Amino acid sequence: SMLGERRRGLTDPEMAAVILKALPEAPLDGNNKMGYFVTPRWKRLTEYEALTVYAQPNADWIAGGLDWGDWTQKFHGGRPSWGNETTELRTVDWFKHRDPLRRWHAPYVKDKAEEWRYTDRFLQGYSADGQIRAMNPTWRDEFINRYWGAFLFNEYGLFNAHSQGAREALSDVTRVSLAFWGFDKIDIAQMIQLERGFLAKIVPGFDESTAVPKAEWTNGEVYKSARLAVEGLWQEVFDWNESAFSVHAVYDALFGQFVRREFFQRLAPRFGDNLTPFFINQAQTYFQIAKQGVQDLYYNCLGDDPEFSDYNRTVMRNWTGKWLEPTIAALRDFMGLFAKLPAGTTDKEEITASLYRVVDDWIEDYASRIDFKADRDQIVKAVLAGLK
Amino acid sequence: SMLGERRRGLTDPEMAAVILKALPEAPLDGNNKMGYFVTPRWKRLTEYEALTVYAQPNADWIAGGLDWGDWTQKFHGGRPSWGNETTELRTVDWFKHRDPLRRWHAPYVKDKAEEWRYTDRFLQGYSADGQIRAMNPTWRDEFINRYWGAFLFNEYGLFNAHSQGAREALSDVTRVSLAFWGFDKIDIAQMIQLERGFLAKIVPGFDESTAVPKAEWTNGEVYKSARLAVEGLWQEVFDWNESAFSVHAVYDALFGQFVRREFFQRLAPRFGDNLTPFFINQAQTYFQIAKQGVQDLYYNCLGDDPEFSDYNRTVMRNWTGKWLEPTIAALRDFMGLFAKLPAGTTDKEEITASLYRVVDDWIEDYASRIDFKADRDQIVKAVLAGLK
Amino acid sequence: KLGIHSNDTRDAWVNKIAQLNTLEKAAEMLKQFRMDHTTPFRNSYELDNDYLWIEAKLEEKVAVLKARAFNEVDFRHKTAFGEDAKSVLDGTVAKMNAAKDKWEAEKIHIGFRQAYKPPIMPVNYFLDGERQLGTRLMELRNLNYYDTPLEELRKQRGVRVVHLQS
Amino acid sequence: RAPTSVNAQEVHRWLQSFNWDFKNNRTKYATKYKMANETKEQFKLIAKEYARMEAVKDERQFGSLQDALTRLNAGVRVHPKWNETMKVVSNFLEVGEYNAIAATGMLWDSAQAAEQKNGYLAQVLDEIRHTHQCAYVNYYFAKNGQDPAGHNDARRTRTIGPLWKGMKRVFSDGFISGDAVECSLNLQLVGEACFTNPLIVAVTEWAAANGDEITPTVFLSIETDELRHMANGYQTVVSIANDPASAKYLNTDLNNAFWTQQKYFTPVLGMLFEYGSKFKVEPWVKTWDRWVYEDWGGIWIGRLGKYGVESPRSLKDAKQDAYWAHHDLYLLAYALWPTGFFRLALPDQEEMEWFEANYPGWYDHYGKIYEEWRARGCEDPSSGFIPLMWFIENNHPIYIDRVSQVPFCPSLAKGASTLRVHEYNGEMHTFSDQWGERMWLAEPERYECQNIFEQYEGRELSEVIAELHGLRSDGKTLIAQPHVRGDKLWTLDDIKRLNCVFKNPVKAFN
Amino acid sequence: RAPTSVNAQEVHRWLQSFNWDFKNNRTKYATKYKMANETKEQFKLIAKEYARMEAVKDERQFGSLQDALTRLNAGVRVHPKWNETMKVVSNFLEVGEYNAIAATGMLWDSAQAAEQKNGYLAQVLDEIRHTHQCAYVNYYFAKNGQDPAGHNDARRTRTIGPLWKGMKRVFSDGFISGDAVECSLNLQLVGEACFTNPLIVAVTEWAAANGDEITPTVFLSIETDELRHMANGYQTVVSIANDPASAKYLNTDLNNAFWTQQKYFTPVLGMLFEYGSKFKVEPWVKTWDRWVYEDWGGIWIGRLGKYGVESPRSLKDAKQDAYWAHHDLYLLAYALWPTGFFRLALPDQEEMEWFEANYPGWYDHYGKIYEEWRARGCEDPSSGFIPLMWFIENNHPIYIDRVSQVPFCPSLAKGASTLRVHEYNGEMHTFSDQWGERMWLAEPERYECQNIFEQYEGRELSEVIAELHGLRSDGKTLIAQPHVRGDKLWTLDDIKRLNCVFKNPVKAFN
Ligand SMILES: [Ca+2]
Ligand SMILES: [Ca+2]
Ligand SMILES: [Fe+3]
Ligand SMILES: [Fe+3]
Ligand SMILES: [Fe+3]
Ligand SMILES: [Fe+3]
Repeated sequence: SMLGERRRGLTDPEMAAVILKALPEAPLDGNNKMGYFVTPRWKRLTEYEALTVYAQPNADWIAGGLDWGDWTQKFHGGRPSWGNETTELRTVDWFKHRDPLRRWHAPYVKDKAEEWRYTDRFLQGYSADGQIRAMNPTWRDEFINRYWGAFLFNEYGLFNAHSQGAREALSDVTRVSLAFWGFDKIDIAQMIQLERGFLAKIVPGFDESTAVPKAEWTNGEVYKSARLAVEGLWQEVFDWNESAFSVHAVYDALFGQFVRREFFQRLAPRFGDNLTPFFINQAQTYFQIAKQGVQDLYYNCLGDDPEFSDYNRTVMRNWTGKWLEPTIAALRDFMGLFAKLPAGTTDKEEITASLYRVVDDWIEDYASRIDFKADRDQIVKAVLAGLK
Repeated sequence: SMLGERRRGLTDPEMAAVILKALPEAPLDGNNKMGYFVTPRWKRLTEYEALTVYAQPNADWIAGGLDWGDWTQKFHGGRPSWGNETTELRTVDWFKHRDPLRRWHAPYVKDKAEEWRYTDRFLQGYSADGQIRAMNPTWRDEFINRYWGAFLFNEYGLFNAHSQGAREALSDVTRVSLAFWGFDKIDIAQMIQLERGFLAKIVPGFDESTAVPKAEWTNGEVYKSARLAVEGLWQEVFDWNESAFSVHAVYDALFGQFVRREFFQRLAPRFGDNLTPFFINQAQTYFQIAKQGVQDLYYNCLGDDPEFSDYNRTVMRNWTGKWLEPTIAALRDFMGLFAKLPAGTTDKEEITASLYRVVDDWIEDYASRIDFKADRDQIVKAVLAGLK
Repeated sequence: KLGIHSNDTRDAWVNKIAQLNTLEKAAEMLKQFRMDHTTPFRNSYELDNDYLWIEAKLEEKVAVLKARAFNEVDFRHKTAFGEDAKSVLDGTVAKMNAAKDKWEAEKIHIGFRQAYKPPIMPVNYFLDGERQLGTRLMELRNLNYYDTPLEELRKQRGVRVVHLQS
Repeated sequence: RAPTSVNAQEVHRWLQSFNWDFKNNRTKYATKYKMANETKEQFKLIAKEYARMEAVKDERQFGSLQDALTRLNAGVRVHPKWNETMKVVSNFLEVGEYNAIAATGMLWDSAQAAEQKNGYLAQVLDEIRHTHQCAYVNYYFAKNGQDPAGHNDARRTRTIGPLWKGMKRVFSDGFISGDAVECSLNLQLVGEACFTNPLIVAVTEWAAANGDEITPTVFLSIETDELRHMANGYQTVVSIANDPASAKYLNTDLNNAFWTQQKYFTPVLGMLFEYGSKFKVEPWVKTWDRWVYEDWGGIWIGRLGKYGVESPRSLKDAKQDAYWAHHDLYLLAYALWPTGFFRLALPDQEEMEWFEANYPGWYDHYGKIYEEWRARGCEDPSSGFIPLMWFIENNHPIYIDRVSQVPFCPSLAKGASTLRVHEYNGEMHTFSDQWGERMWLAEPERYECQNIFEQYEGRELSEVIAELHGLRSDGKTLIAQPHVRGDKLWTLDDIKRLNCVFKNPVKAFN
Repeated sequence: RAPTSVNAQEVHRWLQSFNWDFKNNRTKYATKYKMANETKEQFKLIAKEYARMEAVKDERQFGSLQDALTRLNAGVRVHPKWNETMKVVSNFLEVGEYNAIAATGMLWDSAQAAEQKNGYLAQVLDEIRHTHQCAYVNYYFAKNGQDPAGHNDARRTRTIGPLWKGMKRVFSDGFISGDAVECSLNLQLVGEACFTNPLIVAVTEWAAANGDEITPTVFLSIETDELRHMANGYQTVVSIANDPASAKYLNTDLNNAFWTQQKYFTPVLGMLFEYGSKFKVEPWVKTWDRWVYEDWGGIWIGRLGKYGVESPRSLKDAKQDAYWAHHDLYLLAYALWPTGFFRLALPDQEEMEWFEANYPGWYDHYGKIYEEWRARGCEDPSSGFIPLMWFIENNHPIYIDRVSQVPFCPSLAKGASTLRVHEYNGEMHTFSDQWGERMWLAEPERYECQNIFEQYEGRELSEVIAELHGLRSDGKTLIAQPHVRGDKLWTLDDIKRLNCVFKNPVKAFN
């Protein structure tokens, strides 16, 4: 019918009067701020903190928990649903972390959504404007399709390394940040594939199959140590903080930054590649967004924890040393890639310099935060040994 | 109060009861499709057409109007609100036009709002990832700050050429498109300034003032003939169609597409500049967007009019000739800019490669639509006569 | 004091814990605390309402003491007691795979948790063990899960049937 | 390496320098004023930021509309009279929003200062949004409402009736035809500031009172963009305050603007509110005095005093004709119901009481007449009666002002009854007031608008309606009706059977 | 050179190949099953496209809430009993949504096929969205509703009461603690397929019936995401079908999952619907048999029979107990009203008739009891009476199932009245059914959850409430109340006066 069959309490005269009659003269409590008991990180409580903090029903025996008692159902053997035992790090409160960007689901999917549509428009303007005419064929067919294409597996691996953390994180705020750091990585891997499939559409003969890139990843030399480090970070680490720390504050801050910025993004121009830099800018923004959360969590909350500051820095110093080696090895193998470039593309001085850029930013943004003694010359030379 | 003194007919029991009583047993007409009388351009009628077609209160005497009689109030002298007399072009129906992208106000600002947000993020990550480091001081401080900056006046001028058309357009469909074409142009000029503004924040001695580029535009010799072309297209043309046509299907398809793509877009990489290219990116998409509308209005609709095909083409081939010269003159003068580049930046074989690309596309997307026989060689030759 | 999140028992233990300043002493007390107060095989149910929280407090001390005592390699690979973490993991798994029945299995898993739970064993080795041990235990337990009548399962478990109501 | 960006206010700081001087860098439109080229706008906006603040507003609006409102079946649970009223209110505002686009375009063209041009430009875009928003209201009510006809084709059916002609004078031609500045006044200084802005909000009021939550959702959103337009209009006066020509012409166009806008809204608006609704909100006389006198003519205009702006000299004349203005017009509107694209309803017992209470003397005139018409069966198709006939019987001619296009009946009206008739170069002309008469004498070529009697002369009513598609889907039942009930709807034949033919009332003077 | 691009399915085409082989490429969680290497997902999504379809849904959702619904004052015009019900419904659901995040991250780790992983990945992000949506519902009712208390601090005040413990079993621990597959069956196959998907929908019905438009807006949006999860659950079964272990274990795990969930929802959901609402939608009894027996335990379950899946062997008992469960539980819920974070109400006269009509015998048992409690003054603060006392007087102890945490009073219950008590290593355990008993006897170390009596033993009532912040902002009035009126609300002191002290009922056993 026109008015329908179901009668609603807000608009049905009879029902509405019943409801309106039962109503109190005024709110039974004037405290209308959900989450009012949560300690603000900033001036006033934010919608992000309000909707997120304490959603995790941790009891007080997990630092910061408001509930009490044991879990109602545990694993066979006794492992608790969530517990202090799933990570070496200790804190006064697992709910202290705050994503400096205050991202809850709605804002997160909204920006990515925007970027998706901007990407779509970008490609349509790119193919229609025929800008593919300027890209060097060999850079397009060898370096982008094969080497940049293999890197998608690296980003995919870093994504998967987050799976255990999505299950083990000890708080809501860390779980959300962690989840968003990971989703951003699978997104980058997908953007790498999105570009290849786009090229396959505008460039005759261009094959979008991942067979070539993947063959490079699983059996080539350029990414051998890279794949080893990734496989390790993902499947040999059962501690969710070692995984997130080592990936973002060690491996990706060094190897990832170099490959994305100091290689591809830095050489695309010299080959008329204006396509790849577009997606790399996203990955770089993503890296920058994640870093802020990573720093807050590991340096601001745990690294500066009032009771475990000294303990946690020892552990992260431990982790940096444990993973710095594989990362140096990954970079070292990657040096073999420069020998493949057309002669005169770049020189040993530029390479070294970019290495110092990546290493120096890492020491300032991460190493120093935990008093990890990094020797920039030692690291760089250890890597340069890879230049064929 | 908690309930509010104001009662609403949707929720108020008493008032709703009265309302529900007055309602019919069903709709008094099954045709619930607004604009059901509009002739679709595509399979089914679109929201874009429904909300736009026929909003303009034109009477039948203005090709396509549905109203009758004369305007109620006219200009001192007798000039009609909208009359066939404001343009040389004639047609069977001024409402035939259709924006291929079907942009009404909502979608338009949505897509642009996303770009604004994206632009904000990009710029942030760009500085946080210290990518500015790689850019060349000479290019930056000279070619961008002065010559790219001065281009904002070119763009600002094309924007202003739309003013009158916003008043004289003879159909809603052509008015909305025109408003949007012009609005994107003012956007570009503002983005050009947005960069000079950004650099001024990340680079110490950089001055964001418009003093330099404005002087270059008003006095320099590189844009002299351009500035004159603009001043003419804007303030010397009173025919809204001649203006939109000559601005988008001639002057900006040549000079504009060259200066943006063939000069700044092409060379930016060779100076470690992946910043300007991000903005010239938006500008090229905007160009592609308008082009589709420009093509539909002046080619599919007017140039292919069932009763004025032959007529309009003649008139357009006329305007093309009228402005094809001042355009060329704008390009020639612009060639003199190359002689300012650091030697080796680019040879003569390249500028010619780009000059032919621009001219070739302008013949494939515009001139060959009205059958304006043009010589690609003769045209490029004339522009070329502007180098050292 | 008898509160839920703050009371005398917790306070007493907090004080006891502050008086531990040797890894060997603190570690031994954590292992002992666990044998005495955790799992359904705990020696006593006297601290049922505070053991969880108290244990975490004791763990906190053993972790801080271990990080200061051990070099980087030992922290990543040795238990707080000086055993090679991996050897313990493999040995326990070996015992698990050789278990004849689900009853031997549960003793091996629960025993493992009471003795090596972090900060005793490095979490990487410990969770890896959780993964293997738990698997076998479930494999033996979930096999023909309903074939034994409750009357008999009660006898097998060994509960003292205090009351019933049909 | 700290994350940085630039905002709209930072790019707008250099916006004024965007315009450069040269030869013919002058407006392409005739004007007696000289807008200062150093003139500033109040809001520091750049295209991309404007797009954003608007996009955000659309989200709330369209979400409420597609989700919750639709689930509450909001487009239906609205009073019939109000559903019909929104057909006019929405589509008529639509044309005003639309012509306002060309208006600000013409003003953007007029301004020489980049900032002033920029401000107008923002209105140009806003107006486009409002055109689309008003269109959406009709679109939404067509798809989900109780009566789609009219709502679904108002862009063509509106051409049948005489009320539309009057709307075009104030919301189309008055906004674009004339001295760029005179238009500004019609559009901004008078239109938006004195009538539209207050009415937009008022509409949401009357709308919510009658069960319409749709209109509020969209109009309230439109309302949020008005402050800018208020500023543009205000800056327009500033731009010309200095020019000597200002002190010699401003007040004149402003008076002509005010008279032009009030000449229509005074009757029509009050009529739409009081007669197009079931539940009332506030007597139109009161609403009128507060708006036109206190708020505008008082507060607003006063602040423009330091720029040489004086209260409309026609103000007094306006308050005199106003009181009964809208009541006089509905009589005419109902009598001519077959020419509309909406369904009308006569006042019920409660409303007549409300009317008498608020307008002493209402019943003895309007009330008794409506009862006569109803008793005679103006609502029943088989009575063969249409109120237009009662006008002929009692010899009460209906004329159309050659200027304002507003319909008036001198021998019946309780308000103004003055009527001036002239002949010139072979054409008869009818005026309803002295101000409009002057406008014609002074500017004959500006007003040559054929009225409904001249155009339909000799035609049979049902034929005019059929030629202009004043029909519903079934092709027989008329879009327009003399009642708002679901049964006994008038058909084209019920109209043809009466065989009424149009006549040019001015010829009675031949 | 024509405008081209790439969509989601074009990239997804190669998603499956993203994973590669290496020695340790295996799950980190214990499990009896082997998820097939080549499993495929139903929906071909990538991160960017996933974000876009959810962002769109958000627009409509938040648009409705912030605009139309807020103007309509929808946060207030809801029946009191329903405002209180949403405090529980939304917060409790919130935790299920939250744990499902960790739950699906554990499944993404279990999955070896990149497509199966990706399927779970989407749910991981959906559950975060859902967590924040339920959070918003409470955030909205707190800021705009008739009583924010409870809505504004459930995350800490829910820990006071016993119904919270049981929720954690099925919506927290049940989703993440156990074999990855057992968890999938709790969360997906049983959880979402049988209870949640139908429940989310039903709640919007009951919500709508009680004037609540806030919950339908949000939940209906949550509902659009369930298709992918239903798929994920279905695929979990498919990914383990061709594995020998599946035959020995699947049915055992499904049975336990079914009983676990059913044990809590059967009585609690029914209780929230019928006793937490004014206007009834449908008798819980038939709602259940349709959901559990028809739709799920027949249709959906039978479609999975091709993989060796059978009907839960405990389904018969579940049915036998279902009938009075929720009625038996409200008795306990109301008796312990001082432990909640919501306000309760005795069935009114009109409700008793409905209960009796739909449940013959309701009045002779519960009806008379509720009538005796109001006579005793349970609604009155000055009476010095709490239903709890009646239980002590008539000797009807309340026990907490050591496994499901569900409170039960075997001596007074019309439904299941079973009670099993055991001693083991110096500890007492109370069970209410044979399925929960086997679970414990077999998996003792999994269920050591301490109940409220054990934790609160020896503590005086008002002291427990105070410690756990069960007060309103005045710091003296209780959040929980025995009636939903706006006057005569009990205060901490009204409870202190009663001088009730907790004691573990199991201790009586020698
Ligand atoms: Ca090698
Ligand atoms: Ca005993
Ligand atoms: Fe407007
Ligand atoms: Fe406006
Ligand atoms: Fe969910
Ligand atoms: Fe779900």
